[PDB]
Amino acid sequence: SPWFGMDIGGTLVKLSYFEPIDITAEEEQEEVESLKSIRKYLTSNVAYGSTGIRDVHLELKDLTLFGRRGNLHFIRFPTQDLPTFIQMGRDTVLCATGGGAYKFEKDFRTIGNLHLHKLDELDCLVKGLLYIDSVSFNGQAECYYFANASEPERCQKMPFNLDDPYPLLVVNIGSGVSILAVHSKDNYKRVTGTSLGGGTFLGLCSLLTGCESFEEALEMASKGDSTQADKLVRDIYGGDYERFGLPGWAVASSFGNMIYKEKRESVSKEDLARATLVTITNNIGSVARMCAVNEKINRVVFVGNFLRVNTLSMKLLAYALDYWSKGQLKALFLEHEGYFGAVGALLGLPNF
Amino acid sequence: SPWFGMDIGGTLVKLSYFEPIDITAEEEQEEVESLKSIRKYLTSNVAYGSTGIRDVHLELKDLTLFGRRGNLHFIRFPTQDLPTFIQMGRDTVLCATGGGAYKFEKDFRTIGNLHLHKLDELDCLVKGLLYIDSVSFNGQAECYYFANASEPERCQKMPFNLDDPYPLLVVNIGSGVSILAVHSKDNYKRVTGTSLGGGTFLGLCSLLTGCESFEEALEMASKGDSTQADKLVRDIYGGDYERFGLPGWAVASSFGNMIYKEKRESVSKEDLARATLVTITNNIGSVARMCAVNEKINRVVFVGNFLRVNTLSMKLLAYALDYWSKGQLKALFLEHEGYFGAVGALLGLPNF
Ligand SMILES: Nc1ncnc2c1ncn2[C@@H]1O[C@H](COP(=O)(O)OP(=O)(O)NP(=O)(O)O)[C@@H](O)[C@H]1O
Ligand SMILES: Nc1ncnc2c1ncn2[C@@H]1O[C@H](COP(=O)(O)OP(=O)(O)NP(=O)(O)O)[C@@H](O)[C@H]1O
Ligand SMILES: CCS(=O)(=O)Nc1ccc(CC(=O)N2CCN(c3ccc(Cl)nn3)CC2)cc1F
Ligand SMILES: CCS(=O)(=O)Nc1ccc(CC(=O)N2CCN(c3ccc(Cl)nn3)CC2)cc1F
Ligand SMILES: [Cl-]
Ligand SMILES: [Cl-]
Ligand SMILES: [Mg+2]
Ligand SMILES: [Mg+2]
Repeated sequence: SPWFGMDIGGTLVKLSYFEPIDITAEEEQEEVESLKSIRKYLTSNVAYGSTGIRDVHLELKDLTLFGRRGNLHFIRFPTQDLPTFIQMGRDTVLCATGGGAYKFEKDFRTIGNLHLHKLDELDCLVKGLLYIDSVSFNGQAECYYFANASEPERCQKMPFNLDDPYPLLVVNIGSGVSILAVHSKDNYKRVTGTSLGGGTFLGLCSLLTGCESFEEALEMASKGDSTQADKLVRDIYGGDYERFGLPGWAVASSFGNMIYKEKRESVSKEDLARATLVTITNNIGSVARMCAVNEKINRVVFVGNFLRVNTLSMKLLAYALDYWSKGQLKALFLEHEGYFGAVGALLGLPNF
Repeated sequence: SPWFGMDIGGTLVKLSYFEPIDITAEEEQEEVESLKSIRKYLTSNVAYGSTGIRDVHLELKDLTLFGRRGNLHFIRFPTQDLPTFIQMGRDTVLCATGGGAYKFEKDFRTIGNLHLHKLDELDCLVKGLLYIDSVSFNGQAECYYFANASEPERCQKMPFNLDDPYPLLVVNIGSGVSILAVHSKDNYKRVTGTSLGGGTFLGLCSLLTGCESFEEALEMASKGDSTQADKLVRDIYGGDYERFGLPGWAVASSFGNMIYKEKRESVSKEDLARATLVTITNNIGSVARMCAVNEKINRVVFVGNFLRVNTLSMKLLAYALDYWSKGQLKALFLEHEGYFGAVGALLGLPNF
């Protein structure tokens, strides 16, 4: 039986797979042809079907897991295509997490004698996060931040040490947002969440701009000017609102300039894409800061696939957190930001 | 000189006017014809020009202000039409607040010998709020709440006593949102704010539905089904997420179902209007609860014109606050919710 870990979310399925590379000549003969055909299929291809992708750059190599040396692979595909995934498998213990582990439980059991063990999506998130940072990213730091995030000529990616990670505020930006307070490896809680997450960005951008992919929405946003749609403090006061420390460039009302018909007719789709990104990202950063001040935690780490290949939101979260906290809070990011639930599920295999 | 109080916001201008009704026969002769023509113009009409409206139902009668008995009137018009207002006035001390008091200061001074005194929009908000509740709404309570807000067959408007209003969390929903912690009549602070306010609802709804007025957007929203656009917890888990107390009906991702092309093509404009309202209202309620728990305040009052003739957002704020706080927080509302800044400005007249 292959060693899998699966996080079936509302939007994407994340899969962690451990490829053994210490296979002996005796183990290779005892390897069932269906087991060997799966390993060759997953290691010989980087695209699976029309929608499966292996993030090769994130692969952890020569990892010692469960007493075996092997490579840890990271694979993703849309939850919409899970029926295809299950149908291929109908032609083994699966530790599955996320909402889809419960919603599609009966569908997984159509696979003969498959044992499905459901694990909680936030248990696996914490366990997977702490594990990846503990084994490092092939010798490099798993955690990083943007140094001098307020100065763009100095803003640069720098490693960050999490050798004692407690306390920690984890902001999981998926379809929605979950915010966790991690006080210990066995003591964490979900402080709150918001429904304004990555699905809101992709959903609104599809309605406003007709974009057909997450990557295309980011590409439109990078070319836009969000101030064409948002109403700023300087649009209301003529400048800064100095009494309450609000700079003139601060957004007073997201999409607030779209109450005027003349501005709706001159705004571009790139502007609306950028305004959607800024609106979602700013709100997430503000909620994270409020929870951090309440939980008395100064280290806030952002995970989830909304930040995948999304440097604009990361730098915006970095600048916003630092500016509005007066330097008291730090925005942290992880190289395997979308796969920690799938890793945590895989780590539950010995417990079964 | 007539007694005015003006709050020039990012979207609407709010005007409070004190009509003396204890005018003596001697004072009537000494009344300049321009002063008398203004009083007759404002008291004989409920619509001013094409965009001015007098909220007659909110008028306070037989109010003793500055040693005089009179009626307190409440008038509003779009900030976009302030040039018309100023031009009419060019054919008197004005206490003005809001962002427009600074942005349009030079425009007000085109009126001959007019003395403009700028006051802060949150000082006037606190002073105006405490004053109106202290003099009552013509004998009725200015403050009210929705009793049994979790049971729709029992949800009903009920008066609420604010005879000692401290501490108090004020949520000002205008173009954006400001959240204030009122510890005393001379001790209050702005804890935070969010750019997802009434301008976001009106701006997004105009882009998504082509609505041409705030009232038309509310009318579309009352006919829609927000679950056609939002992705729910039950869409991700197949039911409740019982481990973290998330019911199946809770919104997991606002507009999250709009990532699918087939659902974007079947959604109606009323559904998108309703989803925009629910999205803005839920986020405001969640931020209010987070600030209330942090500030250790259990009374949260919502003001601003986003809730004007908007019973859907009020009841949603009432149910959401009560449900997510497990009964610890109370959503409060005020009959003069949009005019407290204009009243507070008027009350600064003796200080000049
Ligand atoms: N290829 C992609 N397809 C769709 N969304 C993507 C893609 N790449 C990045 N994203 C973004 O990442 C978000 C989904 O992130 P993810 O962490 O996988 O959440 P999820 O687990 O699927 N949803 P949830 O059930 O709430 O956990 C999407 O809403 C997008 O904003
Ligand atoms: N007739 C209307 N026209 C426009 N908006 C309205 C109207 N009636 C209610 N509203 C809502 O009320 C909001 C404006 O409320 P308001 O409290 O007057 O804010 P503001 O002071 O003008 N903006 P701000 O500068 O941030 O204070 C609008 O964004 C709408 O959502
Ligand atoms: C968790 C994994 S998931 O798959 O189910 N996704 C998912 C689901 C829900 C949410 C939102 C959430 O947590 N909410 C609780 C707090 N809330 C409010 C609202 C009003 C008020 Cl006054 N107070 N609180 C908003 C809703 C985010 C998610 F990312
Ligand atoms: C005040 C009267 S106004 O006319 O100027 N209107 C007005 C103006 C601005 C705002 C928004 C606001 O207060 N913000 C400060 C807090 N913030 C963040 C963002 C990211 C992070 Cl990480 N942390 N905090 C978001 C912006 C609301 C308004 F209603
Ligand atoms: Cl199980
Ligand atoms: Cl002045
Ligand atoms: Mg997830
Ligand atoms: Mg205002």
